[PDB]
Amino acid sequence: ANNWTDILAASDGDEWAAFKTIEAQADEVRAGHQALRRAKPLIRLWMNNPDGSEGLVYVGRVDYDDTIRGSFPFKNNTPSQGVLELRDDNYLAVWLKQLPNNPELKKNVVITVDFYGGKKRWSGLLDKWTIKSKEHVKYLEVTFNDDLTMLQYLLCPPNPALPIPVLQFPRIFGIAGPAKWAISTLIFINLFRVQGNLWTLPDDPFNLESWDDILDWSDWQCFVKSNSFLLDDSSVWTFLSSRMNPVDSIIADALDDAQLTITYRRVLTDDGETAEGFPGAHGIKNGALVFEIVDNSNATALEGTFFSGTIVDGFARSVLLYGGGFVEDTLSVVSDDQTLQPDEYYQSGWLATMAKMPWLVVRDNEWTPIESSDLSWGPAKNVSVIVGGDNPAADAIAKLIIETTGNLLGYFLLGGFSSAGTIAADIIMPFLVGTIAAWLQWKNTGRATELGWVHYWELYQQGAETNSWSLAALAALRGGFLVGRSETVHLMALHDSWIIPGLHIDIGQRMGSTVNSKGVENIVWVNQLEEMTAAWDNSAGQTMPLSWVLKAGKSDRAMSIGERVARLAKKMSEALNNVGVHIVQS
Amino acid sequence: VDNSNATALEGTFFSGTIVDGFARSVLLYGGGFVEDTLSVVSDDQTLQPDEYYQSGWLATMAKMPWLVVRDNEWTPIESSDLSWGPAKNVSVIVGGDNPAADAIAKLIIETTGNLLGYFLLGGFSSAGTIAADIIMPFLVGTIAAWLQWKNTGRATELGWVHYWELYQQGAETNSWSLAALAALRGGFLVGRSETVHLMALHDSWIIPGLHIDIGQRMGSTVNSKGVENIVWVNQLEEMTAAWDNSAGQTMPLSWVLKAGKSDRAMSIGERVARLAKKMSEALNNVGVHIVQS
Amino acid sequence: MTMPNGSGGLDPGAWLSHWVNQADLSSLAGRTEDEVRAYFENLVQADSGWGDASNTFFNLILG
Repeated sequence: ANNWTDILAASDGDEWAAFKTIEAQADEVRAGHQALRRAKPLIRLWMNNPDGSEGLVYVGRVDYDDTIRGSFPFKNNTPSQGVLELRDDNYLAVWLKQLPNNPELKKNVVITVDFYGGKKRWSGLLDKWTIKSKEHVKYLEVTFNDDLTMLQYLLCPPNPALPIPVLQFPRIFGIAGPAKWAISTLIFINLFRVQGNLWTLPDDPFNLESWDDILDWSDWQCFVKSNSFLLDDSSVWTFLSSRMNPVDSIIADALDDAQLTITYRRVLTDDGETAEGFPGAHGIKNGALVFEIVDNSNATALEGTFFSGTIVDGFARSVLLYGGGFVEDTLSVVSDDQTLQPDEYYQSGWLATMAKMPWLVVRDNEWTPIESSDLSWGPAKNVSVIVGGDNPAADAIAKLIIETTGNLLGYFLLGGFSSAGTIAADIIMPFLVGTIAAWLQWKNTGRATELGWVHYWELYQQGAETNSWSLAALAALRGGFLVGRSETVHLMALHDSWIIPGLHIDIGQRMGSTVNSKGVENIVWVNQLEEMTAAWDNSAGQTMPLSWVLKAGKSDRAMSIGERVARLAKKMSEALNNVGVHIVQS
Repeated sequence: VDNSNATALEGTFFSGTIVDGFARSVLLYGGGFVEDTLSVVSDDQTLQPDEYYQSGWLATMAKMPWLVVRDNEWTPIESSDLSWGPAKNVSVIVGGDNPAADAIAKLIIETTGNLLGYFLLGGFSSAGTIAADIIMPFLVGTIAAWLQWKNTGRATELGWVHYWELYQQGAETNSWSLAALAALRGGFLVGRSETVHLMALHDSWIIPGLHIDIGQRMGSTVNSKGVENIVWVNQLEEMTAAWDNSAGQTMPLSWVLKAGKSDRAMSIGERVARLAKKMSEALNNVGVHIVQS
Repeated sequence: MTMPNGSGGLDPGAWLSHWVNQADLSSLAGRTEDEVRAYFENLVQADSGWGDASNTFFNLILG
């Protein structure tokens, strides 16, 4: 804390000298920021232990200058593919090529790309490699899948705590609780099951006093860290249901509705990194993956967050207000905003964006450090949603057999079939399957008010789990209304802007952006960051330095046709699996 | 026809080197026959086919693959894409409902008979009577409804870090109970190690269809450092004969081979088309297996 | 798929509402054949139409 008087005294009463001192300090801080922004990435390949033990084993390092090209995207709750092109004379390229036919090696490889000294990390398993010939010149194009693909291969059986081919009761597994706790708990229960179900599950997995200290978790390749059921600060709850559904498909709707983010970190204990906050966090091996559900948007918080703003008065704080039945949520602006700044904003060397106080607004004008590719807005579509089908609470097959045959036998013993005088008691239940309270229709009053006289009427929505709406009516309706809403998406390319992706702003964290277009110069579009790709090309023909491209917000409308088809195909395949497993045998 | 001859008693060639030729291996099935590994024949004494001693013969016999397509500085072919990917999922789950336990005929007749017997004994008059399976409709889809298999060979290949499991739906949705082993092997057909090689035979001496036919095993090499000696042995999967007589661009009749298949290196359009085909067939099957209300 | 209210977002009258886990995950290992069988046998014994039929058969028809 060098005061102005102290600086002036050090400069011997010369105001110009003192201000030059201050300017030099500011210049050195700016230079440090620029060096951090322009630092080269650290690409390292690791392998499984050939003897079959735990802990990833260091294979080698690829130099950024020795790459041909690279592309690594970070996406919000979505798996992404990283691409790295090498010359075939490169030693790691040779190692990868010899890997398939090397009998002394395990076939799985992990890439870790570190930006800003490991603060930002892209880690993923090898997907494949290809030997490609450009004009008789051969190069190895290596494709990795980011570490969020493990949630596709993790699936939740109806009873994750019992053997699967023996008895899986009930028909579907349903867990309800605070959103972050329930998502993390589902993931942890499936991790426990797939690691072997060796020990007994306590009531709350994340109540660390319930787990014995003698237990060894070092063989686990994946961990989940979360707070306990009582200590979880998630304002909203969630109901997750599964019948052998993949975990990511189970949790996608809840993550979207609560605006939560899945963060994965591969703890390289060879680099000195440690982990804490989950069972067995002290004995984890090198390269073990850790998952954490975070609230980077802070939209559901009590104090709210920034949903809009203008370039002349900054952001505007709004809080969610829920209407009748909590299906509908609107925004009420905080007229007298008195939220305190985070304590992190008063710490030297801090650069991140706190969820409660977003700060990053990226302005586009005649002199702009970024380029804005496209900003697209689209209104909401359907005022009402219908979700349903059959209601098992009324016409389950067990009821249809037992209760109806008992009622028929009672009617028969009273003599109803001998003469019609007797009054029956529900002997026609099998005739009304799928008709009694089989649907839920909700009209979004806020959406209708926003849309007006001419609007699309209704949409039928089938959930990820086909027979869970009766368990959670409200969750089903909110998941249905997740589909046809107002959508804004903005594409930015940060060429030499002072913004440092990962450091200044992270995935899932709200930021504002402007577009230099007449009529919306003042407006700031506030979206939670959804994608950021770091790409480079070292080719002689076209040479692109390592550059970041951001995509803030998401929109099904402006999504490309190929991506739309792929997403639809994935959802259709998952729904087909769910229906096929819900088929009743003849 | 069996052109790969992989399941034969004498085995076939699954690998090789440009300095030692091909290596003979035979399939060895583990416990339950779900998993098959390769065991090399150290003393290979398989006799040559009689067709190899006949004048004018050019074809490849299944038991004795011979054709290795070599790529080097003076290669007669043009290699385009040699891609390898490792196996993905260690374990597979295939199941749903097991009709042998909760078929609708059972749920109606047997449960009605058991309930009638319990009623006549007086179970509903007083809880003293011991029942005999009057709760079967309550446990539909829960008794022995799944088959889970962990591929130990795949786990050994992959190592400490691997994808865990995958649910697989068969072509016929109600047949795993009829053939558990076949269903498990069909499920394990999906996420396996894949190698695919693309070659263009411009003026090479190789005669597609005559020297090598579709489905027959051939070896190929790529002139890339670290893998010159290796010979990737795959059964031929595609060969296209194409020509263009246009004055602007003119190409004579040329053949392009694709040996081995891979879902990973397939184009996105072809992947979407195949997935749409499988989804349409499965939707037809589910719709036809629907039970009327 | 989020419930803005607490546990009140669930439906107590649903078919499988008794089997939705909130924080009692130690009960998952207790869903074996015997316990589920006992629970459902208790429900079937408590079934009302069959009990009324039993009353009619054993008291009215059989004296």
